Amino acid sequence: AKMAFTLADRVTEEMLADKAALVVEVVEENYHDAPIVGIAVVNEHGRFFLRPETALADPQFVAWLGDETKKKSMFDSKRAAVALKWKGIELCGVSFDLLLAAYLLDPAQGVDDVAAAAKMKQYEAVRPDEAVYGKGAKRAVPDEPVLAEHLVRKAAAIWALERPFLDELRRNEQDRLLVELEQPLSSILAEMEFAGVKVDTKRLEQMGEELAEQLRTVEQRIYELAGQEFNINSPKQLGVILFEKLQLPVLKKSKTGYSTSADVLEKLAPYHEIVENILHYRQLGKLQSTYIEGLLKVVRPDTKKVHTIFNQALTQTGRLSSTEPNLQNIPIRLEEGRKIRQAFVPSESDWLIFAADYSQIELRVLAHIAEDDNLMEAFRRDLDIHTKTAMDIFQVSEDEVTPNMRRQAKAVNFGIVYGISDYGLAQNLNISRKEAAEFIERYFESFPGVKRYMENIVQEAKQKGYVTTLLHRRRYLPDITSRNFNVRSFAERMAMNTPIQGSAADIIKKAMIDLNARLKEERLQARLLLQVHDELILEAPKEEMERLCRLVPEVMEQAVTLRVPLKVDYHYGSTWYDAK
DNA sequence: GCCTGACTCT
DNA sequence: AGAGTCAGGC
Ligand SMILES: OC[C@H]1O[C@@](CO)(O[C@H]2O[C@H](CO)[C@@H](O)[C@H](O)[C@H]2O)[C@@H](O)[C@@H]1O
Ligand SMILES: [Mg+2]
Repeated sequence: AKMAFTLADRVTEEMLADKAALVVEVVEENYHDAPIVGIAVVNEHGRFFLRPETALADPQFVAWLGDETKKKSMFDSKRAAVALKWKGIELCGVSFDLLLAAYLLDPAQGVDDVAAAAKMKQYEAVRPDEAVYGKGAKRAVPDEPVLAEHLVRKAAAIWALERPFLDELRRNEQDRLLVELEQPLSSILAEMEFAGVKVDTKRLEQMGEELAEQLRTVEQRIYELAGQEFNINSPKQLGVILFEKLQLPVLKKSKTGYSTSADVLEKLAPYHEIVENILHYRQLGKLQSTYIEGLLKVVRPDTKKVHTIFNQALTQTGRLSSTEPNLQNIPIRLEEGRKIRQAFVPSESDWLIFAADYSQIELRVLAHIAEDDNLMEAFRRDLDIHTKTAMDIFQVSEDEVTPNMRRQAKAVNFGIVYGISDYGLAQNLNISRKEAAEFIERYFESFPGVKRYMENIVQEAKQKGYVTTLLHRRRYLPDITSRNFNVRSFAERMAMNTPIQGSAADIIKKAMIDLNARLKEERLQARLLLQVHDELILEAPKEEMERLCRLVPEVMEQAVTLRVPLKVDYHYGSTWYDAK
């Protein structure tokens, strides 16, 4: 059965109505500078398919695309907006994005095409993209009649589905979350991705060469100490060398044999010199394969920029993710790895990189939502939260907090945030379950409000079926009623963690929106380049630094008002590395 | 081609 | 707790 539509060869006025479902199809997973393979419009006057070489060269269609008062309903408008930016065309007036609507209604559905969103409301008159385009090697744009019918069915689905999605969003009290947060954020992310980040490829290559030399040296030491050559990057081959040839103790096994995970290796270190060398080899090898070679693979040779894609409709807690490359996991913890950041530079001469980050946003959020008196007071005094947590758990003065005590209190703070469990904490601090339970017990004695919150949120998740964040993002937790201890326990941790991690995600998203508006009002040339969960990275003329130093922290700090202050630290420099 | 297990980040 | 990428290997 084949849906009726006009296969148009020229644009007409009735295609330019002030309300329409719009499909601007980009089949390449990475949409940066990618082809647009077809366009479909469904509105009051009918259903239309347009070839892109026709539509995009029509002045009236382009004018309609960029006219803010002509409203469009779409799926994944950021994909279209970005593909259109590369062609020098502005997309405006997108008042409804079905991908973002589906994501807000239930992030666990993993909706990634119109068909999956449609299935949520018993609408099935549209094919999954994978059925049409195929998968992997055999992936391909089909012939025009098939392609056209597909885009029109997607448009028609968007047209039919807008009202029930908005209606449910409204009952969820998530209508503003879509309209005033996620959709405006989607435009901001499109600009960030399109702007891209400049890479000093010569610097990267130099680092690659030094790395290659050190890798060879560690590699040869490894063969020396094992008394033979083998594939160090083969967990199978390595396990044989470690646990059979060298007789190292077996403390952990994988599902598939011996575990050679990094924490297993740390413990083995005192037995044989080879172990530290393997850890080092693996550190350097990760830098080499992923942050030199992999990174250089995705730099555009023409502009020396990388253009990540932020997935805004993926994570279960409302964070963004980043791909091709992932710019949210660039090394920082170890100095040799952190040097990778010297290769990320401003895109114009006499510009600098500026980075601002919230300090302890998750614990500040927890203090607000739990209304824990002790925790709120700690932030009101702007104390070192880890030292203060140690003072309370160990019942000592600040003077008596040793480094090991602070380290352990820090670890409990992590656990408390992730949904605390004696097992997870024990694993982390290399201690017994009974020991870990005493820590948690001491914690809850010092922060009774936090304990009440943990109990109350788990009950609420049971009662309601979901938990929510500050700005009404929602996560359903059906395993919270499971009679399987481990399944139920995962869900209980999720109930505890999600309002924390998710409310922190909400706050920085709102900061981003506020920041973008302030930058425009101030006519600054500064631009957002990246978000890394609790931090924003910008580039700007060196002449705007002093202004950004006052502006960016204030905007981020005032994004929401909590029972405790938000605090933002900031730095700038000639490279991302230097913005520290 | 998918999987596993290893690594990277907040 | 939440993510993404890579080499080895089936
Ligand atoms: O365009 C991003 C948007 O598309 C989806 C599918 O609807 O993901 C596709 O694009 C991502 C970016 O290239 C890929 O990582 C992903 O594999 C691909 O299916 C959504 O998940 C995402 O929000
Ligand atoms: Mg921070």
